Amino acid sequence: MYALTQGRIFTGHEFLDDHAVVIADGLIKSVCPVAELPPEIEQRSLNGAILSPGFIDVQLNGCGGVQFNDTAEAVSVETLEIMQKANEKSGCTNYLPTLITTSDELMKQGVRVMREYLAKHPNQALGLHLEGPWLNLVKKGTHNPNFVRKPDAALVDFLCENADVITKVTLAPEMVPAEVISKLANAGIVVSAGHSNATLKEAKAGFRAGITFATHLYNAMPYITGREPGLAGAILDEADIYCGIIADGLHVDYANIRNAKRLKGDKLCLVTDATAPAGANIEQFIFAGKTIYYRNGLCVDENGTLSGSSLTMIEGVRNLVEHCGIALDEVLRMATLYPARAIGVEKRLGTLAAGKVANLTAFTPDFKITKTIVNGNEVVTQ
Amino acid sequence: MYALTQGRIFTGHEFLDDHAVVIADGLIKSVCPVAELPPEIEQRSLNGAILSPGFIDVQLNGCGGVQFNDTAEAVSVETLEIMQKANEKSGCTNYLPTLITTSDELMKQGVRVMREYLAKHPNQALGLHLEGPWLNLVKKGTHNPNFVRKPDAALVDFLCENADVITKVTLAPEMVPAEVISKLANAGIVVSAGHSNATLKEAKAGFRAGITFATHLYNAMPYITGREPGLAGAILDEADIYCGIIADGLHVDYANIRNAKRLKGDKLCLVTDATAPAGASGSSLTMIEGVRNLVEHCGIALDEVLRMATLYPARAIGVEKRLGTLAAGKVANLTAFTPDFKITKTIVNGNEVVTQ
Ligand SMILES: [Zn+2]
Ligand SMILES: [Zn+2]
Repeated sequence: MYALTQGRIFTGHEFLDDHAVVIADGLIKSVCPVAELPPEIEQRSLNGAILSPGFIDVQLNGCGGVQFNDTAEAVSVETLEIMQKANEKSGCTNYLPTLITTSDELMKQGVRVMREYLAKHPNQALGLHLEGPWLNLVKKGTHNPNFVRKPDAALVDFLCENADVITKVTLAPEMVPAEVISKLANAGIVVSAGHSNATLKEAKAGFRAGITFATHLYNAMPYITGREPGLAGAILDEADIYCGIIADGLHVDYANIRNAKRLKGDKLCLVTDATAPAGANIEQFIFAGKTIYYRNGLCVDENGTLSGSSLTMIEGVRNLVEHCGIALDEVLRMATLYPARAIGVEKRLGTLAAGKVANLTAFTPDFKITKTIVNGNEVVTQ
Repeated sequence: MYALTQGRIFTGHEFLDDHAVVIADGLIKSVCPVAELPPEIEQRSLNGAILSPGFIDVQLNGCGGVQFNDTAEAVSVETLEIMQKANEKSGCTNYLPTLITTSDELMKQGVRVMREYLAKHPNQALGLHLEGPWLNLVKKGTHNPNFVRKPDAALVDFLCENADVITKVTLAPEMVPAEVISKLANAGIVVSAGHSNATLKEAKAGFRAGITFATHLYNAMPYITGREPGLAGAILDEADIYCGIIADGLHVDYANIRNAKRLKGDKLCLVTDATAPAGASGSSLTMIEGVRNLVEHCGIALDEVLRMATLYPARAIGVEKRLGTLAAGKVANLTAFTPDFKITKTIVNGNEVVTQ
């Protein structure tokens, strides 16, 4: 047992000064004023850094130089181990390894690997985020067009049967029967609308069937016209729909993010949707059979096509703060509480409270990580 | 003088249930509890209708079978008079006749005609709304590409010289020098961005040069995309920018209007952008219809909807000192309607011109 002290603490609901967070047995024992601590308890100074719950990234394809995609060799427990350690250096203690449209074979392999990972590393990579393959070719992005396909009943049932390791599935509502959505949803899986060219009507039909989330707002969605709001327009006007947004300033112009935050309120979650180069130092990487060069801090292919993100959660936090006029506290919620409630793990992860898992991170005013704690153990010290 | 009583009174800032409005000498003399009314003044019952400042439509090309466009015969004081009477029936007491991109000659005639109308009719058609010709062909909509053109010193100066009868000018910011925008604005003209394919950056440059309004949001503008906000995204993100929106459920999906109202706050104005058919594609919206649509389909409170049709447009074009609210000294232009949005009474300069 020990307690973090001497620094601003963000519980997820407010900032506390002259307070302490007592951690013991991998959980947060309590939050109290530094005054109510028995002098003999081990005290670890924050050195004036802001303490926050660990960041939760609900959409991440890869980082730390690797990717949980494409090959059978990549889709492995070690990739998840490498990805986890990379995120931690960025204050991200939890994430959803995201596997994009590929073969049923690789999909089934992902499930086994995730399950294998869960049996070794607790409260870290929470579960699978299957992005695809039931998408719309027109908004396929970088996905392999050969794997974009209609949903097979058997594959659908397979997913429901394995909902215990599948946190979320992104599909194009106008490309799937309502039943599939309702099926996956009733199985306990978060169904999100994305890589879709759905009209407003199709989007709303997608929500009524059970979709409760939207993947990277504005990206791989119809443009917004006066007469046809499209899926993005629809997500904006639907109060209860949660949605992620990539805040690197490249995928979404900051004005669009500010507009989205005003309309989404407490339903907008920060995501990185990052790839291999994030939290690493590589020149390029392969994906969907294409070479994505990491040229000038940008992931672009030979055509000049922006083909990926290298954002990290602290960076996203920093950008939302200084470029989008969102106060730090609300931004912190966008990286913890909100995504936690969006995937249903707020019972134990989105905030700093008694009984919650001891996953935290600390950073200085200039947004530099100084600490990352996982299951009570300090894994990052800078 | 007379007093309007027995009905809900919306001043522009609040509803009053047991009050009255006294009209005299074409002005609103006072708003007071019915029990404070001078016993001598004639009392006229609203019969339970809702009384409100007269609607102000800042973008109208035609109505009542006529149009203030195209021909030298149409751009006339008579057309303006016909449009006014037709507007009065749908609760609209003020409007900006809108002349779309055409020749310099027709523009000059429009200006002359507006001045002659003004010397004869006060507090009615307020001033000219010149939509074009400095537009972007990509977003010319129904505008004649042959007349869409760049601004030349001569035209610019003529408009500035006639700022007093020209209320607004719609232009594509990315198609004109910043100096042209500032020239118009400094002359007192409301410069509005419209029929533009402007990027967010070009839109912002326009605002800094003096643009303070945007014509029919979402229409004849770049479609919004994550990486390309365009003029529309910029307007939504710019708090000080006023803008009109067509609420017929056809030009703009109601969902976009809701997203728009939430981001624009008190800067969103209801407009019809109506044409000939309105009175008796294109728009045939009337202001009272737009009010009904906004309330029943956009989840906006009636009082806020009523402001979108009076106070806001009034402030957008700088006539709030005499119009837009039911308060002492303001011009007596009002309209009354039943809860189901049927006009029962319209008053202009204190005179009841509509009785139903
Ligand atoms: Zn995607
Ligand atoms: Zn127009």
